Amino acid sequence: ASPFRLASAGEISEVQGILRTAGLLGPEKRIAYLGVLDPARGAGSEAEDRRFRVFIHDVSGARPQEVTVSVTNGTVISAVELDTAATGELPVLEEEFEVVEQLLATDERWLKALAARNLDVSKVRVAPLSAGVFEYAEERGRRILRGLAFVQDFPEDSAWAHPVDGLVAYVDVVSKEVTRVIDTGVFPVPAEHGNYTDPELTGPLRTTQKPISITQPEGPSFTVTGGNHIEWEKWSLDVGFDVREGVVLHNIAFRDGDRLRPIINRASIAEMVVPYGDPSPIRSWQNYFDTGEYLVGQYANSLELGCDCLGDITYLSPVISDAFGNPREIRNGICMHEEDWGILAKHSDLWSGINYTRRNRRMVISFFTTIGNYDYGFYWYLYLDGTIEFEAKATGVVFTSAFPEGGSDNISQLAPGLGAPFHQHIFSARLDMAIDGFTNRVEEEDVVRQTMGPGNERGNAFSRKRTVLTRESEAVREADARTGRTWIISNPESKNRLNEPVGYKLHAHNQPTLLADPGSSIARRAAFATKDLWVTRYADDERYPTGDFVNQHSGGAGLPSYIAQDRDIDGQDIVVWHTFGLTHFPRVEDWPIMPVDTVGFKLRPEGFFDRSPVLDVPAN
Amino acid sequence: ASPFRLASAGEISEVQGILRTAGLLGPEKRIAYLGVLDPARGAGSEAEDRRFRVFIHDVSGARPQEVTVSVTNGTVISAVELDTAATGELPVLEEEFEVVEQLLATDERWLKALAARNLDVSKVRVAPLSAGVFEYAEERGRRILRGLAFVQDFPEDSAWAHPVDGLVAYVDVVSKEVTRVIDTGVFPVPAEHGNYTDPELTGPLRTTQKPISITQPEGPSFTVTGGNHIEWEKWSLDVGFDVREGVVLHNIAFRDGDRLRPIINRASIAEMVVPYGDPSPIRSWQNYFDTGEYLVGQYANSLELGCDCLGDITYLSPVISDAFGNPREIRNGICMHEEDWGILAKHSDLWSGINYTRRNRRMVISFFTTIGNYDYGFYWYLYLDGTIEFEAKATGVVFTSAFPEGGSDNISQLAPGLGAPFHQHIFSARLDMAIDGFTNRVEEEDVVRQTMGPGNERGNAFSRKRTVLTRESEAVREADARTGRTWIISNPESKNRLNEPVGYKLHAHNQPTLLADPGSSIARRAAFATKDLWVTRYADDERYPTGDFVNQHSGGAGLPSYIAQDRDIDGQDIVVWHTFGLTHFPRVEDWPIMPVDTVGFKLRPEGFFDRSPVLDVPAN
Ligand SMILES: O=CCc1ccccc1
Ligand SMILES: O=CCc1ccccc1
Ligand SMILES: [Cu+2]
Ligand SMILES: [Cu+2]
Ligand code: NA
Ligand code: NA
Ligand code: NA
Ligand code: NA
Repeated sequence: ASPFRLASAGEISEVQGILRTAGLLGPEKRIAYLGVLDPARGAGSEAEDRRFRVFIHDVSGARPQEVTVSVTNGTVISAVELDTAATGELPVLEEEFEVVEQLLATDERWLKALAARNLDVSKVRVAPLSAGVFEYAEERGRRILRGLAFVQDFPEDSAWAHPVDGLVAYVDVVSKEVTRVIDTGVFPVPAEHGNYTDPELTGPLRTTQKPISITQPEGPSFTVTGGNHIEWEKWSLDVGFDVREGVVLHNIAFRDGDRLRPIINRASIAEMVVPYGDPSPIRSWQNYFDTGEYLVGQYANSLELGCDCLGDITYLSPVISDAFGNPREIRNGICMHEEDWGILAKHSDLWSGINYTRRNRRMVISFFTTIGNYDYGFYWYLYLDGTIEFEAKATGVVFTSAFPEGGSDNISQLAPGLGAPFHQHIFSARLDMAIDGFTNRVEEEDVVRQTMGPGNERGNAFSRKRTVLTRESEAVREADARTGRTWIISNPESKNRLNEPVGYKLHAHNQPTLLADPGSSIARRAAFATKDLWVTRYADDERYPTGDFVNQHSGGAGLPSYIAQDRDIDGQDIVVWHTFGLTHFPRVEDWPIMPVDTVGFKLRPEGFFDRSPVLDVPAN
Repeated sequence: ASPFRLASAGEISEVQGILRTAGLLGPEKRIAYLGVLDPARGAGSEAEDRRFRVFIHDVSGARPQEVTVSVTNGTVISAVELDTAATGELPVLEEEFEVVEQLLATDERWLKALAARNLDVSKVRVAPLSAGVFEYAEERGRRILRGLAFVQDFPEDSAWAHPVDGLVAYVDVVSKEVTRVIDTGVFPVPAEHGNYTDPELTGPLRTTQKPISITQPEGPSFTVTGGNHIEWEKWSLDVGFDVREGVVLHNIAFRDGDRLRPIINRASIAEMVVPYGDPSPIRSWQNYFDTGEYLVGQYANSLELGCDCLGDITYLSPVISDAFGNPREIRNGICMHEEDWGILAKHSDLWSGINYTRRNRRMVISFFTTIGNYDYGFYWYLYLDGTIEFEAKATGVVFTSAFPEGGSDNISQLAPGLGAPFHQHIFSARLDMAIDGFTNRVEEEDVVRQTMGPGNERGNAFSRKRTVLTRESEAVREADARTGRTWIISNPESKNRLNEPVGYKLHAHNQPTLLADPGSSIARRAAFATKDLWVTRYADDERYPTGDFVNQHSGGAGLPSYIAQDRDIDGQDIVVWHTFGLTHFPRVEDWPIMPVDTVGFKLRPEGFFDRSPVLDVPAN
């Protein structure tokens, strides 16, 4: 009955039938994106209308369309033809992954380049990489992918160990033409393999690890109702899944006494980008938006009990659409479980004689996605004490190149002749805030140092200052770790028992933001990534920091265009967009498969409660 | 047989007898510190000599002494009388905790102040606080404690809820004189209780938490030999315990093939300080060095199975000396266990078809200490992939004051009339480095942004730069989160298979350092805390960043004096001192007992291995 329930197979089948009957899903059509729309502001009418948004690609060259469908009423609500030179191309299709390699295999320029390197075309894999927007006028309005080649010595070989440097091709995947083949010179193909399951490389496996058994003999402490509604240790929320964003959290609230208090209306990772810092023309165009260009939700892994998720695991299996509108289940795509988290609070008092210890725990909601060489785990954590935390876990295989004789300022050496270009992994979290309701504001909090002198005669005092962000034009903020800068989201109309506004404090990791020159293509297309914090006024259609159609969009879409409206954000319905990321100079230890590295953020209550919210936790 | 073994009860008894027979431990003497000395550089002689360092206090006013004893030979090696006006007072004794309250209870000025507030002297607890060095000439060379008062309504009451503001006293604990009583005015004593086990405050305890069972049916994967030598998943180390520093890690090494490779010779938390930022004369002198002034090891908790440490736990019970030289066991003072740590590495490859997942784990070595209102957990973690991490967990009860009518810029309000002054918790980690041996150097690594132009025509390139620190005078460094600054400890004479020097990278949390004015007393006494990173040349007697005798030392001891020697540190036996800390503006949620907050640092291999060191981890 909940409007936030997961999409069902029956809903997707109905969408398929509605589109087909309306003449919008002929043989030349492909669904590039399909997702349920959230209820509009003011769902207190019980008049449920399950609407779906669809992007429809046409493989024959016709204009793509954006379509909204009501499954509740069985109708097409709107259908708009898209001018992609203007508003951007549609996301990459899974079925285009193979097309780049296949088109290149019959191109005489490509075959000539492989012949000079004595490479068998049957052994050459081509990565299907998004194109961006650069100097090539013929690409405007065309659906382009760029290809970089890797050799597989045999079908089970890791091709990433054998990059073919000095060679790149550009392909129009609709007209099926190779537009350019660029060969800047022959590099030796690195010869060592990177097969991390080969006994010759691993050596004998360890026999020293003894098992760790994690069980819950009375079952878990959380309940799941309505398919995706979670209740756990005073938390309440709905777990959504979208093919673009992946796991989405709705209606995060905390039961404080007899009151259900909202905190976050919607939380998601709304974009991520991996810009490369190698100036070689073979790779200097390389920036992929895994979320906006490739759709991370459609590549979610099926997670194995005991290997991927350990303990008493509750799975969700979300349903998505394939390219033809058929429902497809991602079996065991989302893991949910609680974890012990050490000491929560402890004190032994010298005067009262009372010894007190309590243990902490967290609820974990996670999925894992794989897009080419990279694999990411997305983890949301809820803690007993009101803390909310996000963590991204990056692993997989680093993207490789040749390592030039004589070295490089922009590439790390991993093995003889094998390089890994410098790059970043930058995420955008979109937090549609609802601290005790929708009237919220953001304050920037800095530590204040004080000079020794009158009123501070011993020079020990220090303080803090809070600056309210009142309009969108002043709500683009940078980190300052040295001044301990944080941001507080508060509700000026909801006070705690001390008559102070209730709030939550955002703690960033203060990692570097986008390093590219501000005049670069990527700085214009990923403008969100140049600043740590943005605050906008809520609007239905302002969903992604990069805009709706990221692929081959010329720039400036999304957050820079939204904030130009300069709307009032002082005690209003607001959205916080937090940029955070890893800067990766690859190390030898990252090869041939990378141990996990992590980045994230957290939010902690700041006078939201009238005292510690975990006084009623029992003594185990 | 190992020279790094824990002190035994028999060793401490022998020290007691040696001191007694030498005439150094009469009835007026108290042992303020006793600890084993590490072997000198060049222990490859097998000529073991277990030596102990002792600080001896005299309650009758005689000069204290520093004494070194050889238990192996049964002799006093050296005994030096200390001039405490020059070199500092000895650490606070546990038996002095009671003396401040007892002396004040018979002082007419103190009783007059309590009478005006209608407080029963029998209900008034006095915190025994270290004095520092300020404007009071009569304190030089005298052993002073300062007292702040708190009311206990009944024996099991939390006195921290009832601070008596506006009142402070100074006491000479040797002459047993109250030197000053300062009363700046009457503040209401906050009336609400803070009893976190009272059902009226907790409400009904939760019944919703279901058990989490963590067991190891085949036992743990680590072995303990010789009492304190650990071997775990290619790691090797010795777990030490010192009454001042607490848990100390010796001889951290990693078994890489058939080679045992050193990484860290000695790791410890060598000082910690809590400076307060309230300019009221009642508290503006308040800065306690829990390690250097109070000795955190002697207040280690006995840790309970299932509550403090959960899983298959191996305990160590270190032995320390009491004030009379009797051995005292801290039963179950150190917990050791391994923990599952999620995904280690994962990839599903689109071209090879191979799906690969491995799980991570960490070895945990921890203890918990309690000094007055504060409780801290110290955690050392070793990971499968070569990462070493330290984490401090801060909990307990915040130090309180009145909350002034009309507010404060330096105090948070926690309850009606109840304040908590702003403060920091700042730690110093001393890392006696031994990356593949003792010839090490430190490089500072910054991200380098590049301008769009020739050789970077698309404005995407970025790089890194490394600066070698060659002499101690240039080895005092600050964090720079915006440039991604890290520090690499490498061995220039030990190369990996790519002919690059092996190394480890230190990742800081980049939290603010000491906020006090640089002309303040605390800035001079805690100079280490003003900078994020110091590198010194190893020397036997350079043990603590604050010097040997921190209590009432006038300033400049420790690191500022060491680095003035300007020694060569480029490929030498070096020590890294890392400052890290929390800046605490207390929140309502911290009251009446604070949920854990954390801070720390980690070190990750940086070309130390020839490839990922966890290829031989099996598939669970
Ligand atoms: O992560 C998206 C870029 C990509 C896609 C497919 C193969 C390699 C790299
Ligand atoms: O943490 C050392 C300062 C202290 C000691 C005893 C009681 C309260 C505070
Ligand atoms: Cu990376
Ligand atoms: Cu604190
Ligand atoms: Na355009
Ligand atoms: Na909002
Ligand atoms: Na002095
Ligand atoms: Na060293």
